[PDB]
Amino acid sequence: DIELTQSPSSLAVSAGEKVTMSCKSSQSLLNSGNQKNYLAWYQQKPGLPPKLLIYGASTRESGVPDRFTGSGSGTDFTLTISSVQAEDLAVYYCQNDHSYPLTFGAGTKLEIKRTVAAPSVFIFPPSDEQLKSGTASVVCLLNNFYPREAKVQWKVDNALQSGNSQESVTEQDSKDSTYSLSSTLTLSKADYEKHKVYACEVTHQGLSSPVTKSFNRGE
Amino acid sequence: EVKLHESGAGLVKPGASVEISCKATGYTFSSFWIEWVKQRPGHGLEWIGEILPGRGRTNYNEKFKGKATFTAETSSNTAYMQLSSLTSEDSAVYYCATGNTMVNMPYWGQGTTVTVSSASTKGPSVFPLAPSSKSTSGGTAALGCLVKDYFPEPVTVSWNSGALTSGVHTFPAVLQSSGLYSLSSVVTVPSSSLGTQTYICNVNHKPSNTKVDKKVEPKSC
Amino acid sequence: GSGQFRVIGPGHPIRALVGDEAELPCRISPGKNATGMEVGWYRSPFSRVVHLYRNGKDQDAEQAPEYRGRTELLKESIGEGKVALRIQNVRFSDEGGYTCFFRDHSYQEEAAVELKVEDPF
Repeated sequence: DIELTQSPSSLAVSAGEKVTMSCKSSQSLLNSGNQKNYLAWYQQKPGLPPKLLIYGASTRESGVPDRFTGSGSGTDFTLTISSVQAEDLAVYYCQNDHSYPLTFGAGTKLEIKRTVAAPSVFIFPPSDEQLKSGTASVVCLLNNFYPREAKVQWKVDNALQSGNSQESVTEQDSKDSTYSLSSTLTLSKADYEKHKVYACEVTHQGLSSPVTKSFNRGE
Repeated sequence: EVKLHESGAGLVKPGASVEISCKATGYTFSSFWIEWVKQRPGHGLEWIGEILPGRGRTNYNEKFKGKATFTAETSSNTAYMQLSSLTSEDSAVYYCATGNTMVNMPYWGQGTTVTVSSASTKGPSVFPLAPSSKSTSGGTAALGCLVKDYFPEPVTVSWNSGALTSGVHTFPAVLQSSGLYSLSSVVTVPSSSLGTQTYICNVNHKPSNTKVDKKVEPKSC
Repeated sequence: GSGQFRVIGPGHPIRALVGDEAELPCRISPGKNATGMEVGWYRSPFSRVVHLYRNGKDQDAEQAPEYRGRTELLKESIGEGKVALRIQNVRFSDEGGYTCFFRDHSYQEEAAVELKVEDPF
């Protein structure tokens, strides 16, 4: 079996910078009849399947932008992106495409770094349909921000909460390279109506001072 | 024009067997090798094997020998894979890829998810996230849906069946302490828009047959 | 835009006297440089591997033991998509159908070939 080692395991660049990815095979990947190195590079964006960028160590698939180039031979290859793009955010895998059993590398994740951008905070009250069902879900949404690290705390009637709300995050935007977080505060209908003021306090680098967005139950 | 599509039960009990199927359209189905690839989050891609529809030829990865089994029926341009004595390790997104005269695996299906667990399937509850004043920032407003208590993944959520795409953030699911998944799908639009625009989130959870269409508007106050 | 080719064989059985040599011809049409391709033969009944050429070399460790040091793949006009399976010290156990094939990446066609081993005496 041939093993493939990708490196860096992940790197961050800004739009327009050159990026170079490593993949080093444990064996030769040369077909003697073609006198060609059978290695492939795939791009995998979040959610969809892998995309094929280059095969034969250095041949571009139809459509793939010329800023993408794969060179190498022997047991060592490299993928280079002349001028990085926002939409280039994804995971890059290299693959022994010549000897069975076929094998892919561990991948090199490519992050897109940028400047700061403060969260567009939005708060959501439990729908009327969910209450009738015993539980209460409150949603505080941080829209399109950067960096990713940011605190989001729930205060009910000014009472800090704990282990009662979980958050989710998105991979970077393919166009502005930003993030969006959803901190969902879950309660009982019992506890939902047993308080008055609900709110979330967001603390981010693009915010001079913590932002708080609230509403009063029953509105 | 060449395109593959995968499908197969998304939830199965340990020590059982699942048969994911791969449908191919746009070519002479019988003369191109079909590849089967496993993939799970904490890992990358795994090659399982391949099969030549028609001839009926097979080539499996040593580690998957006995585990997996391929076959196909020219009658429907469908290639099948049957994994057996399923384990949590067998929990992942399986793909099938095909190729051409110059490349093997340039074409990949959408892949389907499969989770092994002695637990039962749940249909989501879809609770709208109403646009509002406390949801309006600038001439921009945020609305959305809240897909709750479904298991196992995945769910496919869209808005207006496609009449909307930009500004749509569908969050990665999360594991609720109840053992079920939860997800919110938001999309921001013009404060103006809201008054004339039909804003509907199309939720879909095949592992349950669920196909809900929840219209999300401000109110009827 | 389709290197998709049809594989062609004898079209009629191939004859050989016992204990003799045998040559099975196989080619692709349109013909093209089948040097990098994978070419091979299977012994009809249980698909045993008679001979396998891949990545430029004969894969000897990949043929049925019964055929070791008994075959050869004529590669004179392989760049024409032409080759031939040659077999030594023929025996009746060689009588029957064979299957030749070329694999062009994800493409692969085959042709059926048959061998008649006739008895001199």
